[PDB]
Amino acid sequence: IVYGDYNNDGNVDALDFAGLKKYIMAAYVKNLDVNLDNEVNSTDLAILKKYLLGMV
Amino acid sequence: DSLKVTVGTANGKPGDTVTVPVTFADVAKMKNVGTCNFYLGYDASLLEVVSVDAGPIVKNAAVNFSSSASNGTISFLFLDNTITDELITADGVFANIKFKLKSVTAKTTTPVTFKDGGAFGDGTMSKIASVTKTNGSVTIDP
Ligand SMILES: [Ca+2]
Ligand SMILES: [Ca+2]
Repeated sequence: IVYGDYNNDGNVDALDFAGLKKYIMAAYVKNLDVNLDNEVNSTDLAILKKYLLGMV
Repeated sequence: DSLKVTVGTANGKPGDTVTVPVTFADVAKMKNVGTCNFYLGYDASLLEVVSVDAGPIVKNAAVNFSSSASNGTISFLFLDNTITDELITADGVFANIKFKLKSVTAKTTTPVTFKDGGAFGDGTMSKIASVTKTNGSVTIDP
């Protein structure tokens, strides 16, 4: 139940960013739909990008 | 055994703009780098960041490399958006940070540090479990 946590490891980091990019280049994964619009697409990737750059 | 990520150093006088490199080593040994994010701290009363630019080891930096700086933290995010074809495969400079030096009354060395957070992915985007991080600094000499 942790948004952005692609590989379910308790961290939201570059590994998740890469996993999301691969995913979109290839279904519905709830914790990857970070804007809750019932799609996982490049908008979710862009949101995760901005999050990672603003995190700390 | 581990990916080395090292912040280097620089020096100058108040008002100078200096370049601090961020270097990767043992890249091939760790199966290349496909993605990474990390966070550096600096003293914002002594340094202001002017720019952050990808180094020679990053291919297609305009697409694959991003950074942001705010109030004492610099963020970095790299991803090979081709997944297989623009990996970091060589040892060398990953990024160059340009800081403008602020005023000091006596010669001072101030740290540029790794803050907690982020991860490094190898050439298959799998976690690199051992990353040896070395903090850097800037020396301001009035
Ligand atoms: Ca994760
Ligand atoms: Ca979405």
